[PDB]
Amino acid sequence: MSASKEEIAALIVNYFSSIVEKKEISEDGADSLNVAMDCISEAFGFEREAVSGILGKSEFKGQHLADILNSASRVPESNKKDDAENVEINIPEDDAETKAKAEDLKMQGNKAMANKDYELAINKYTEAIKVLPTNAIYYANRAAAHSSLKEYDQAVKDAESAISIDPSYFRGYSRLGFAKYAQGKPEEALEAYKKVLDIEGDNATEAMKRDYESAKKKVEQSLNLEKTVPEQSRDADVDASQGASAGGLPDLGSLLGGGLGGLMNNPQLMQAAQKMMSNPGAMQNIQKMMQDPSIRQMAEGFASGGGTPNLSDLMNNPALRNMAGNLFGGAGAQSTDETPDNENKQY
Amino acid sequence: MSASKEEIAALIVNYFSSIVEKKEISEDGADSLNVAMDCISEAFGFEREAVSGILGKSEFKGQHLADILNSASRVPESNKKDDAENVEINIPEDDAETKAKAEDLKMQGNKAMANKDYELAINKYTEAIKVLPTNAIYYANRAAAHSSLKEYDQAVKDAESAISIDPSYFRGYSRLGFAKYAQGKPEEALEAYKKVLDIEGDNATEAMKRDYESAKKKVEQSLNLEKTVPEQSRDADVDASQGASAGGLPDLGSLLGGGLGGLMNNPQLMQAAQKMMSNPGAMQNIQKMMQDPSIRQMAEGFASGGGTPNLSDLMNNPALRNMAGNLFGGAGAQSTDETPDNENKQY
Repeated sequence: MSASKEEIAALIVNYFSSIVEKKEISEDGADSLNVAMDCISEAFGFEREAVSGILGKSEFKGQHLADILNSASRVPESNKKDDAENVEINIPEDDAETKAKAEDLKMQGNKAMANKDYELAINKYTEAIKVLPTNAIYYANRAAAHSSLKEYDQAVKDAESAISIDPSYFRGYSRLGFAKYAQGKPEEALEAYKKVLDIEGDNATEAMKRDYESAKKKVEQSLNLEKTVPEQSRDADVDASQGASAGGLPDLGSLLGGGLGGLMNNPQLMQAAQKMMSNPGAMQNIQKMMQDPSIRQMAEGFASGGGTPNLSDLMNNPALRNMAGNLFGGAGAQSTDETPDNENKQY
Repeated sequence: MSASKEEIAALIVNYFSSIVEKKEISEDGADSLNVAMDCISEAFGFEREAVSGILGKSEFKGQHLADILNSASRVPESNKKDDAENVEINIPEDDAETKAKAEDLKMQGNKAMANKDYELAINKYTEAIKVLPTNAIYYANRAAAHSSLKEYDQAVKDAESAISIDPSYFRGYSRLGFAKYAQGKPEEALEAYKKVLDIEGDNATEAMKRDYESAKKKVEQSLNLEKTVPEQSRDADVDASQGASAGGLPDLGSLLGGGLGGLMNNPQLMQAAQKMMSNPGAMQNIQKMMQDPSIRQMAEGFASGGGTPNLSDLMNNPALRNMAGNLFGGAGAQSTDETPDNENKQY
């Protein structure tokens, strides 16, 4: 290659522009280089200043940088405003207070609950749920209030909801088991007062133990209610020993006896890097358009209608010939025809 | 620092010496490359031939070779066997051996045809047509002989090519008529004979009346009951001056020998570069005083923003696919949307 031999002229004139800029050479010598640039400029039809856009055609496939520094101006370019620094303190700081400010709503709801206002408290604890729902204290408080007000359904729907958030909440189990025992529901009441005996243990009072036993009486009733039916699902029930039932289960053989050389019979390291995919292929590429690389090979033709002489036969006949080995050794020096040869006087 | 400016200069002057001799730039602009490279070699103090030695010492840092090869083999092989040898001194190529060939084929082919030896008549005119394809005489006459050998459609092409050179040659239309006549079209033949008498006008002789009467001997009895009366050929409406190029004639003849520089050869160049006239072509379509906003007052080609990438993007080539892709969104045609201005009176 030699590029399009047009942008080369822009590099040439600008190179001499640098020489005459300093004027290192004689003043008259710089005049020669000066009028030279002037002439090359109008020769291709450009101006010896606006050479930058002309160079934008070939990147010099061998030079690029290092050799010639008189091409690519080392400018980082483009800086307006982008720190790309983290906020840290957060933008939604405004509403972020309500995460902990729901405590005020709780304490104001307690200013209802402790002031005999049951219905008003439950309203204000649901109002505190409206901001922060996930807290067993909200539900189990409404559970305590509802079982008192004989809303045993709502007492449950708060009690097991409070357990679902916190299984250490004693009021959760105590109001669930109370409301469910009042309805007669066995499995609920037993396990609610079991977790009294489990968690509290020595804090678990004799009354709590006795009410656990009294709930177990209801469970004894549900022993004949709760029953998973077989549904007549027959498999081993029907003729399983039918045919030749010698054993449908092998010990190892047909099971997974195939262990010709386990661990050993593995790539292990996998080795899929030194195999094909190390770096060749892909090339990134992307789509830069690059004006028109439709075919884009090189300077085809330009061979021109010049009448070449008989210069093609300058090559001549190979004058080497068998000269060094024309008669050397083999072709002349031959007496080894017979080893005795001059064996005169036989026997 | 990009090596010695003298080493660079030695490559530069040789680089121009090759381009200007190859005639890849016109000699007009090559004179300003000549005086330039002379001022360069003058200034640093070397000859344009002395560069051969300097280029052996100048190995550069980046390129070295291949990206520039004027520091190595700047000449080609030109090595086949008996190419052209450039036939100099005899400058008239179009009349060299050519003129002596075509002339003896003219009158003698005419006398072969007058003997009704159309076989030999064609032989003469075929060689002569190959010599000077600019001579309508050999085409039209060969057409008369070609028609007579039952090759009427082929004879239409000869007669057509005679007209395509010289459409004022009435004897081109003569056997064009005879060809279409013997295709079974007497009335569709008469129009070309009528063109023989049209070009000749009121000076139409008995020798031309023969041609007209050939078709007329049928047509005079035809048009009485059978009327269509077509111009058929038409052709004089697309006369002008025969504004047609050659069909192509590419490579010239493929054998160009090898124009490494040559010595006064036919370039056949600059024809494609010659295309420069410029003419009035706007048309005064001024229906009103404000005929189109030619003031261009912020109107069209405004909304762009540039939105350009950098130069550094050149490192990636679009071998992924290569397409438009980045249309930059568009929607810059926002004018005819009617929402700009609109007008609602407002009272």
